[PDB]
Order: sequence, then structure tokens, then C-alpha cells
Amino acid sequence: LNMSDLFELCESYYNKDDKASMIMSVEIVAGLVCGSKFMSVSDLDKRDTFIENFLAKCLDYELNHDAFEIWSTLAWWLPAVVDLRRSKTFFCHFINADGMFDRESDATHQTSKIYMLRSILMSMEFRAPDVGKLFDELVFDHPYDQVRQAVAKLLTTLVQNQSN
Amino acid sequence: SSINGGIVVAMTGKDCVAIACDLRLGSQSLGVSNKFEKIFHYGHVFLGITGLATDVTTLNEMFRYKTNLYKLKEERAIEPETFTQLVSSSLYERRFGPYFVGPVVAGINSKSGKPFIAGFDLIGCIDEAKDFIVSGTASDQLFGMCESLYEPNLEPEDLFETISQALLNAADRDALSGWGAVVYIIKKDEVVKRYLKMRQD
Amino acid sequence: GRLYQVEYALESISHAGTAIGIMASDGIVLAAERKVTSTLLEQDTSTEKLYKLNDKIAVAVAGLTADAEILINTARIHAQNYLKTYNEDIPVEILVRRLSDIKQGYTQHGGLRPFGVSFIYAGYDDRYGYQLYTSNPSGNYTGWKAISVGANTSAAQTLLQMDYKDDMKVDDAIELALKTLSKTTDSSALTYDRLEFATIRKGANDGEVYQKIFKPQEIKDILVKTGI
Amino acid sequence: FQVEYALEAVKRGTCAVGVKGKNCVVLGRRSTLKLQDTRITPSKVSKIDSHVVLSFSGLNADSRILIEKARVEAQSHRLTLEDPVTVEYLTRYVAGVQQRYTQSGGVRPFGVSTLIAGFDPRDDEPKLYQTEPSGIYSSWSAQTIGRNSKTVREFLEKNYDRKEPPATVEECVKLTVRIEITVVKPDSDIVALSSEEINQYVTQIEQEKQEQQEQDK
Amino acid sequence: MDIILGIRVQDSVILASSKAVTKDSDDKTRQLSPHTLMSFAGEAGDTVQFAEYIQANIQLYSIREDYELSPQAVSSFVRQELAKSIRSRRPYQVNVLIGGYDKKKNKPELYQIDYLGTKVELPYGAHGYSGFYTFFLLDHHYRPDMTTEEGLDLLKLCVQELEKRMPMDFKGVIVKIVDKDGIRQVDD
Amino acid sequence: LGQIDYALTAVKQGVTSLGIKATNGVVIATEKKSSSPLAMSETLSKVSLLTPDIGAVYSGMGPDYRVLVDKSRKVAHTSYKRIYGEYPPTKLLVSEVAKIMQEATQSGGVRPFGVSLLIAGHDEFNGFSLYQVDPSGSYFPWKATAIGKGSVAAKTFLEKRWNDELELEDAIHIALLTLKESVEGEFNGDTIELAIIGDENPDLLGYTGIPTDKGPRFRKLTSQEINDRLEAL
Amino acid sequence: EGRLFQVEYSLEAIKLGSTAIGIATKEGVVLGVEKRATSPLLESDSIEKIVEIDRHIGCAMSGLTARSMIEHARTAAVTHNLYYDEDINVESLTQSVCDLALRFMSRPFGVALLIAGHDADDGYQLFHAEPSGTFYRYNAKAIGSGSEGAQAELLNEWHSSLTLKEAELLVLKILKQVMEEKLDENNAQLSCITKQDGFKIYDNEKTAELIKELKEKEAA
Repeated sequence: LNMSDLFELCESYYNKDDKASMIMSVEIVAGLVCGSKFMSVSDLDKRDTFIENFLAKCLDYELNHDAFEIWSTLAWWLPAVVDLRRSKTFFCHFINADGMFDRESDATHQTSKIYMLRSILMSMEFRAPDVGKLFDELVFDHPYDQVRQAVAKLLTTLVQNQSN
Repeated sequence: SSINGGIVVAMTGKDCVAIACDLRLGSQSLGVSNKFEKIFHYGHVFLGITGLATDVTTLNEMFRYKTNLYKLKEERAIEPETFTQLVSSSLYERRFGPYFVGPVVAGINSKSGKPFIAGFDLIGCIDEAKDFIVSGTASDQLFGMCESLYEPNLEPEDLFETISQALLNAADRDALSGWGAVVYIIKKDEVVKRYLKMRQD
Repeated sequence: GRLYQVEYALESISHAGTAIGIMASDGIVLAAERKVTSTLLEQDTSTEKLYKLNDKIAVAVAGLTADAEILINTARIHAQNYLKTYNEDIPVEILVRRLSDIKQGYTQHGGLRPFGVSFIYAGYDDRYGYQLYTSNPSGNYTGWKAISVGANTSAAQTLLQMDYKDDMKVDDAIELALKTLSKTTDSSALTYDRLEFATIRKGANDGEVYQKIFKPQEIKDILVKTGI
Repeated sequence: FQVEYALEAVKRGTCAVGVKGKNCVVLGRRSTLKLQDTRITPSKVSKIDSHVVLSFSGLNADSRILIEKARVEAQSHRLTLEDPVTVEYLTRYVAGVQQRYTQSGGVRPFGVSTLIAGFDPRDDEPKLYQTEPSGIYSSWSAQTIGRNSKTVREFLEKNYDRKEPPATVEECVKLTVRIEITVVKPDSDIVALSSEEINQYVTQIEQEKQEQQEQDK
Repeated sequence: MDIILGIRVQDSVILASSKAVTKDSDDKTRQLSPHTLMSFAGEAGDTVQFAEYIQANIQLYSIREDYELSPQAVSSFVRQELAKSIRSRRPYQVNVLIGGYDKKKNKPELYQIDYLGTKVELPYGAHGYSGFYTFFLLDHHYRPDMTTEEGLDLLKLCVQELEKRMPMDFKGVIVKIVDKDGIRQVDD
Repeated sequence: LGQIDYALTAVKQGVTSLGIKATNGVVIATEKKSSSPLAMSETLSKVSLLTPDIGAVYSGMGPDYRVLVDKSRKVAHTSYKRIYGEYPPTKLLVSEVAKIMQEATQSGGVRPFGVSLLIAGHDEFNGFSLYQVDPSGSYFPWKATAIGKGSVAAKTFLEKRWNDELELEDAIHIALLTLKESVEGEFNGDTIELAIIGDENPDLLGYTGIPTDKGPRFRKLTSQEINDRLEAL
Repeated sequence: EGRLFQVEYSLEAIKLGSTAIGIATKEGVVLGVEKRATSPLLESDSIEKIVEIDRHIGCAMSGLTARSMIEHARTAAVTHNLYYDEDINVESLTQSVCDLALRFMSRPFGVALLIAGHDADDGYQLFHAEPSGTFYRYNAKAIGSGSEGAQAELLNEWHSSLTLKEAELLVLKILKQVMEEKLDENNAQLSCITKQDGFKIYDNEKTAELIKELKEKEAA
């Protein structure tokens, strides 16, 4: 196999209608991330590019609340089994998401991104990358209750991760 | 009763039965319908009802209800004798409140294979005869015709002619009947329904 | 607000026999598996799990027998009442909703145990054609194309999802039901004496003979032809 | 407790949204399985009569009884007073039935909430009411009952304003659900939208969002 | 007394009702279904009570099922109600004609139900003595393939004959037509 | 465990009784227990006629069976007869008895009956039949069965003995052997109660003159006949 | 020993709900209730804790609106008018409500009510009816949250020479004290019972004007 059949299978299985297909696609993504210990440098670069493209395509436009559960479970589970430093593009998408803390935006998507980032941070509290820039990006005047709750929970997680 | 008219006659032949009825429905002298059939069948048993048309329809619906429930519960079609007993019991259940009807039951028993005809009074008294049963506003003419014409052990071809002639001649002398006649010839496995051409219609 | 009695009834049904109903473009097929054996128990108990409510509607049962008999008698009485009132055959959905309402009423008033019975209805009427329904103790009824109840519900549902088409024929549905049952029973092989079969189909002539309940010899012949 | 558990059972039901406008009322399905027939499906929005419609949230089997009782009561009122039932009378009747069922022990009275919408006969004033267990019924201009509830209510509060209700019906229908829509209009008018119309509304929302992102991002 | 007449033509049902109550603008009709109308005659307000009861039941059925009843089922229901009524205290003295268009079979149908509960479903029917003065014309100038206009002309002839040859003044007639589009009223 | 299981235990503690269906009849047999020579055994009957063609035997609490026999006899006339003019088939009567027992189980303030019934019968279009009715209210058809105390060994023997070509005499012989293998005390004609559903007996009708009216098919064996049969074991 | 403590537990309605205060004067009876703060888009007109029994009798409540007592009171008043061609006495209606509670005593039924009315025998009357099937005549009475402080204020303020306007001002002041300020026109509801006008409920404009007058009086 030319290492690209997995990409095609993951792309084909990600259908926003059938939840089982999306679960299979996320399982393929998790296998790609966890399999980053037998590969070569070129294979790692190709995997990073594919992961960046897939995360940009699947988690930037709209979530139908069925993919959100799967992605939140993946964000909870993946850092606890493998190190996210093996991939240069996975954690980057979540940490550098744009419009995540925007005040005058619209809401639900921002809350989903905040919750995914908070799950990633909780899965590794003290062995986490320096993310102190969030302390400047946090907004306490968002007029949405869900965003306010998400911001408070993320602040609690950030405070806990610095108290070791 | 005796305000809508109508006559039914049943006869027993050789391994077969015949049941014929008129088709007139009216309100006293005025004629209303010439297609009001008075013969129904459930499973393989036939019932003709004379008298008040509303009671005829009500009894037909109730007996269809009971026969369908009987088939569902017992997984078997009802026989003419059991149906006769059921009709008699249902009629007697309305003592002092009777249905103004005259019922006649005909059919061939599936197991034994012998013909069976019977008649009922106002309150469900069973009258079982081996030759013929008559009912309706022209029962006297029907009795005379049957006594004069009937013979035992008739073939279906001759039985049809006999019952048709009796019914037509009895209806021609009755003012409240004779707007068309229908005859059923019933055998072990085949039933033939025929419409008759007659005067005044 | 969970209902513990309904959950207990569902769990009890999950240990009962498996019934399969498949709807085709020209007919409906119902199959059921017999599980009770004693080498001396008579197998001529009319039809153990398949029942006729009228000339147009049939039902397959999974659960306790007495509650099933009570509900079937009530459904027959309701169908006959509708026929007497309107001089027309009762639509399938009306009878299904009546039985579902009875179950819901039995799951709300105290002192009454919920009906631990699951029903698969197969009917035909001139408003929707062929109809297939499933009703549970909770009182909810759902329409389906291919449904299964009883023991191996999940495996049978997966097998049906794998090999179901929207334009199957009656014989195709029969073969699919037989193969699905043969691959889910815990008795190694499927035999005629452990199977009940029924079909509801309309021919070219508008006779609507919706009462074909297969005889044991016919079941054996169908199994031999299919290759189970 | 009995009312609290019934409310918890309500919270597990499918989301339902009711909005009222200038001269119309808009009433707002899970993922069907691959072997499920959708040709014969009981719509989540049931019309009690030609001018009053009902939308439930919670247990469906328990809601069927309430819908049947409401229809029977409406027909009885029509036969007894020659006048079709009003919205408030029907809401009060449903609330009274629920309150009566809450008492006498009440292991589970109904475990379902309802939204009753429509117009009073010979009148053109939209009426929207929300009924909950314990017999409590209230009036609303934009209400939501179901899984989210709080998020949808906050969205309605920040979007729907109690100073200029939407004059046209298209804007009332054009509501983001993050789907079944029923429109009630005076002179006893009820219209249930089709799949194509709702898909067109969804595509319009998506195109508007794309345009807004293109302008600013 | 009161004249109620009905004619079933190849694609329609025409119902004619007297407008006199012993008022001249009396409508002795109730729309049971968008494709089924019923005319009633006989005694006092018992007729209105029976018609309203039947209409309420049929409307409840239509609301529950979201599917209107066929004319045959409606006629059977009315016949059952009348048959139950006659066998109990306070019977209804109501004679009815039911005209309805079956959409499933695309065909007009007319039913005549007596106060006792007798149903016939004639091609053309009347209640009261109006049958005496009209049934000859209907026996001479009726075809199973007639159009709506021919049926209206035949009904006009029957109404003129009733006016000429009946001692009772029934103060005109009101005419309804039932067809595929529903129920309309003739304003002539 | 509930009241139904306790009633089943009470049934298991009762006297055995049996039932064997052959091609041309049904045989019911049981043992009468009376550990008191002063008491008269003839005054007590364990096999009761329900209809001229349907009989019953029981295992469990005697008074419950005595009441249930009267209830079944009344329901055989009230429900089916006096309507169709004939006795009900075995299946419908068994269904009515099961309905009575089910109503007893479900009714509040009433304990379930502590008996299990073996009902034998014959009817047209169905031939001969044998059924078992449990205290719960569920009935099951059987080819050959036993209940009571020594029911396990009796069932094993019946399984080893029953076949498809068995006749009425062979069924009687097998029932007698099964009773002999588990008789609690004294095995003679006065302690054995046996009945057969078989051919119609015109000599028990009581009158002559109606060719269609046939005699009952239920026949209860006397002590002398049972002793004569035991002499052949 | 043993005693009926369920009745006493029911009578502990200090936390039953919103405060309701009634003041009876020689010119009318004023009933004031607390309006809950709900969603802005909610139609607050659907909240009615002050109900009309008939033209000369009104009622106020502190607990949940969900009903039978109000319907029974209306039916009793209509029945008395039909049977005697006159208006039923306020005390007679209160006794009818108490008898309804008693018949439908070791268990409480219903909730507490404040019944205000007028008749030619006893002038203007205010009664407190409890779910124990009993009642008490009162010269001003407060129920609901903060009922003890409100009742102490009523004891200190009521002096039998009040007028309707002064009664309304006292009701508003006590409601503001119980609810701790910020009561313009949407946290309170006022109603009056007078011989001429019967039973009336003040509209929002009149309540706002009364609040403005109360603020002006406080400023002095």
C-alpha cells in the first residue's frame, strides 16, 4: 500500500449524515496519529499535511452536533494514549483557532472549539505546551451564556495546570 | 313489518340446495329500489331475511361480525346447524324486543355433505323441513306453489327451474314483491347466482 | 424520568424468540423461531407466534403468551367493530395505534403490570399499500422496511441492513429472512419444526389473499430450495 | 419526587420551538435508521383543529393521549356552543387535564410538555401558549422546549425583539435550528412545509453566513 | 312539507332542498366533508341536532386521521346511528340524502337513508311526497352519462312540476353541486 | 420469587397423577391418598367430568380443585353452550379455565390456585387432545405428561415409552406401570382413580330414540376393572 | 402522644411563594401581589395571582395558581344569586370555601387565600382562609415570603382611619420593603374592591403613577 489509501478511506468515510461513518473516519485519524512511531520523515510530513487539511476542512465551517461529540471524545482520548508532539499540525489547529474568543461573532461553534481545546489541555495538565497567550486572549464580556461558561471552565483548567 | 315487502324461498335437492329471493324495496305502495338483495353468505352458509329492511341490514352486519369472530377464535368455518342455533339464540335474546324479521338458513355441511335448510319465526323458533322453507309477505302463495310443484331428489338443473317458477308465480300475485329475482344454486364446491327476467320491471 | 417496569419488560422480551418482518415492493414476509422443546410437547398449538387479526392484517409476537392472547383478542374485536361501523376494513395504522394506546395506558396506571410483549404488524390497505410496524411495551409504534425483535435483535438488524434492497421481491424477502435467522440462532442449524412463516401478498387479480400461513411441509420445501 | 422526574423525562425529548409574528405563528425529528420507513410518519406538529395546532416535547405515547383529548374537547365545545374553541380555552383544558393527572398518587402524570399555537376564530391576533406538568400554563412570544432550551431561548431573546414583531411570514420561518415547520394564519389557515422548502431555507442561511464571512471574516 | 331531492350525474351530485320552514332562506344542508354533503328533512330541530352530531363526528375523524372518509363509510355510519336511534327512547325523525365524490375511485355517489335506517344508494332519490311528483321525469329523462348542465335542467323541470302539482308552497329551492373541486352552490 | 412460584412448589408437593394421549383416546390416572382407614375413599373423587367428552385431573390443593371443577362446569354451559347448542371443544374450555386461573392470579387480595390440571378431551375436527394448565394461567398441549411429587421419574419413563403408534390399551398399561412405580401407599383398585376419553358409549346416555345423539366419551373405570387390569401386570 | 402535625406543616406557608398583602379600609379593600421576574419576551399578563370571584368579591393567593377553590367560590356565588336573587356575604363565601376544603379532617387541601369583599351587612371585609378548613377575619394581612416583617409593619401602620389611596401606598411600601427595592411597575400588581366599582385590577399606568407618588412622598 502506497500510504495514501488510508487518506482516501478517511476522506470517503467522513459523511456528515451517518454518525457511524464519521466515527470510523475519526478512528482512522486516531490510528494515523497513534501510528507515528514506525514511519519515516517524509511519511510524517505527509501525515502532518493531511491532518492539517482534514482538520481545516472538518472543524472550521459548521458542526451538526453529531461530529462534535466524536471530535470531543477524540480530543479527550488521543492525548492520553500518545504524545501530541509527534504531530506538528494536530495541536496547532486547536491552539491557533481563529475567532474562538471573538466577542461580536454571532457562539455554538466558538463554544465547541473552546471545549475541544479545554479537553486537550485537561488530558495533559502539567506536561502541556506553553499556552499562556490564552491568558491575553480570554474574553469576559461575551454576551452569550454558553461562551461565558466555556471561558470560565477554560480559565479553571489553565489555573489548575499551573499549580503543580 | 310488512311495509317494505320481499319474499325468500329455499328448497333442498339432490346433494344441492337452492335459495331465491325477490329484489323489491319500497315504502308501502311506492317502489324505491329494484336492487335490494336479501340473501347473504358467511363462509359457506347462506341466510335470507325478510321483513323490515333496517333490521335485515342490522342482522346481516351482526351475523357477519359474529361469524368472523367465530372463524378467528375456532380456526374453522361455522356449519349450517351451529349457525342456525346461533341465530335462534340471538333472536331469543331480544324477547319482548324482537327484530321484525323472518330468517331462512340454507347450506351444505362441509363434513357430512348433506343439505340443510331451516326457517325462523319472530323470536327464533327453529323450523327444520326436509322439503322447503318460505318467508315473506307472499308466504301463502309460496306454500301453495311449493306444495304443488316440489319433488324430492331433484337435480340442480330441475331444482333451479322449480324454485324459479315457484318464486315468480308467487311474486306475481303479491303487490309488495316482484321487481326482479335472484336464485342461488349451491353445491358441494360450486355456487351459481342467476338473475331472472320478470314483469313490472 | 426512566420507567423501570418498561425496562424490565424490554429485558424480558430480549430473552424471547426472534421474529423478523421484511417488506417488499409487492408483499410482506413474517418469520418466527420456535424455542421451546421437550420431546413430548405438542407442536400443533395452532400458530404459536403468528396470529391473524383479520383477512388483511397479521401479527408476530415476542414475549409472554397470555398478554399476547389478550391483546390479539382485543385487536380482533376492534377490527370487527370498525368493519361493522364503516362497512370497510380497518386501516393498519389505526389498529396499531389502538394497541399502542392500550399498552401506554397499561404503563401509566398503578396496579397493572406492563405488557411484556413486542408486536410486529404486517398489513395491507388501499391508502398506503403494504405496511410494516413494530410496537413495544412503552406504547410507541414505528414503521419499518425490515425489522427484527426478540433475542438477537442487533445482529439481525445488522444482517438486514447489509443485504436489503428497496425493490426486492417476495421470494427475495423470504430468502433474506431465512438466511438472517439461520445466521443468528444459537441452535447450530435451522429446522422446519422450529420455524413459523407467513406471507401477505397481492396477485395480478385483485383478490388480496392475505392469509397464507405456511404449513410445516411448505416450510421444509422452502428451506430445501433456499439451501439452509 | 414526581413532577421533577417528569420534567427530566421532558428534557430528554426532541427540541421544539414556537414563535409568533405580526399575522402568523411558526411551530418548529431525529435521525431515521437505514431500514425505517418514513412514508408513514406521525408529524411532530399535530393540528388540533383548523385554527389551533399543537407541538409536543417528551414522551410521544403520552402526548398522543393529550392530543386526542384536546381534539375531542374541541369537537365537544363546537357541538355544545356552536363556536370553535379558542386558544386560551384549549390551553387551559390541557393544563387542567395534566394537573388532574398529577394528583392521585401520580407515578408519572404525563412526562410531556406542549406548545399550543393559533388564532381565535373571527380574529387575527396570534396566540402562543406553553403547557407543562403540574397544570402550569404560560404565554410566550418565542419559546423552546427540549434538549437545548436555554441556548435556543437565549438566541431568541437576543434576536427576537418585543418592539417590532416580524411583519412577513418568511422571516419568521427563516429561523436557524443549529426539521419541521408549520405555519398558522388567520381564517383557519394551516400550512405544513415540505422538505424542499426547508432545504431552500437552510441553503439561504448557509449562503448568508458565507457572505457575512466573506465581507468581514 | 319539505322537499329534498338528489340526482347523481356522470361526474357530479346535485342536491335540491326546500327553503320553507313552518322563513324563506333555510339551508337544510351540512358539509360533512370537503367532498361529502348531507341534506336532512322531517321533524323539528331533532334534524339539526342529528346533522350537527354527525358533522362533529366526521370532522373529528378527519382531524384524527388526516384523511377524509369515503361516502360509503359516511352513509354506513349514519345508517348505524339512525338504526340505534329507532330502538331507543327519543328517536330521531330525520330522512337524509348524502351526496359525495369518492376521490380514490373518482366517482360521484348518492345515498338515501330513511328515518328507520334504510339505505339504498339510488342513482336518483327524493324524500317525502316529492318522489310522487318527480319520479316519472327521472324515469324518462335520466341517463347514466349525463353532464352537470343536463342534470340541472332536469332538476329545474322537476322543481317546476313540484310547484305546479303540489298543494303545499315550499318557497323555492336551493341547489348544491358536489364534484372533484368540492361543494358549490348554484346561484340561479 | 412470588406467589406463582410458591403455588408451583405446593403443586410439586402434591400427589403425582399422569396423562397419556394415544391415537384413539386419552388416559388419565391418579392415586387417592387417605391415611385413615376410618375415612371412606369412595366419597372423594379426584377425576371429575367437565363435559361428556372432557375430563380433568389435578395435583395440588384439593379444595381449590373442587371449587375450580364447579366453576369450569358452569362456564362450559354459560359461555359456549346455550348459544351454539353443543359442548365446547377442548381448546376453548381449557382457555376458559386458564382465564379463571389468570383472573385469580391477577386479582388483588386473592391468592392463586395451588393446583395444576391435566385436561383430556375429544372433539370433532380436532380428534383427541391433552393439555396441562399451571397455576399462573398458561396452558400447554402434551402427548404424555405428569405432575406432582414423582413427576420427574414419571416424565422420564413416559419419554422412554411414548411413541406415535400407541393405542388406548397400551396407554392404560403404561399409565398403570407408571403409577405402580411411584405409589406412596398401597396399590390396589380402591386407591387408583383412572378415566379414559375414547369411543362413545350408547349404554350411558340413559335413553334411546334419537340416532344422532351419541353417548359420552368420558368413562371412569370401576374398582373391579382396575383390579382386573392390575392382574395383567 | 399523637397529634395532627400534617396540618401544622401545611400551615407553615411562609415560604409558599410570592408575598400577598391585603388592607381593608372604610372605602375599599386593596390587594397587592408580587410579580415574578421572567423572560422579557414572556407575556406577563398570563400571571394572575389576583382573581375575581364575582363583582363584589375578589381573591389573592401566594402559592401556585394551579384553581378548584376559585371555581367553587364562583359557582357558590352564582348559585346563591340564582337561589336568593341577591349577593352572597363575604363570610358565607369564605365558609363555603372552608367547607369545600374540609370535605375534600386530618389532611390539608388547597392553599391559603386572602378573600376580600363588600356587603351591606358588614361593609368591607377581609378574610384569611387556610388549607385547614378555617379562616380568620383580618384588618390587613400578609402571606408569602417575608410575611412576619410585613405583618409587623401592618401592626405598626394600620390605624382604622385609612383611605383607599393610603392603603395602596402602604401596600406598595410594604411590598418594596419585602422585595428590597426596585419595584417600578413589573414586580407588583394592585387591585381594589369598592362598593360602587366592584372588583377592579389596576393597569400598569396607574401602578406606575402610584409608584411615582410613593417615591415623591419618600423624597418629601
